[PDB]
Amino acid sequence: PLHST
Amino acid sequence: CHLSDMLQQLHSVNASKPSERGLVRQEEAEDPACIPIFWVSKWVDYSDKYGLGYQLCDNSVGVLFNDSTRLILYNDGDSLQYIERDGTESYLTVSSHPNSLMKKITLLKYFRNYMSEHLLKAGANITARLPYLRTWFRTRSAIILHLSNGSVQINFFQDHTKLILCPLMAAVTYIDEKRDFRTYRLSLLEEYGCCKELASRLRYARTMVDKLLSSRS
Repeated sequence: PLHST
Repeated sequence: CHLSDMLQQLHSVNASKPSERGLVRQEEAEDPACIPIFWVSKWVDYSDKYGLGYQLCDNSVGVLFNDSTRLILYNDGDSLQYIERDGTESYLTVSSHPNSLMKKITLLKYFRNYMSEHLLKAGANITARLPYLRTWFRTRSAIILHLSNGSVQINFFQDHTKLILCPLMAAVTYIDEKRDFRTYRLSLLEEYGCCKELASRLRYARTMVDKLLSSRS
């Protein structure tokens, strides 16, 4: 992924 | 720096084979006095163009730009620290900054707006100068974040589990799949053992710390 949850 | 200490601490727990020696008493390794002060609560990888934006658990934000400089915005929403590649620090505010920092401040504001409006705060339930992100990298399975206070955080992508390693406390916080947050003294994991899941993640952590040590500057 390119950012967190 | 203290990465060498972290590596030694991890060597010692891993060598103790904590999940392979009979009765595991993992809960007795928990040490609330070792709860970390800071960790990364959110992150945005825009490193193909700009850098890595992140939020710390105190709702401050920062960016590690691709030129290896950092901008930190304190949780007061105005106070700024700029850190050059060499670690030289200067102070300013969003309200009053040199025009040379215009572009970087704009980028920080976009990252900040995004992480205020979106995403879950890691460690949300949990309540010493502000650290900055010294370096980071990603593998296929995790993101590795090294803070200027010596902490190393590893977030695993597939199962959302996380480690926050502090070499000063010689401690690890494990955030599990249900978002339970438990802080362990590493030497007590030697003493009492742990589940194979945590053990495997600590072996991975050792490899990541070796990678940090082998890629300094």
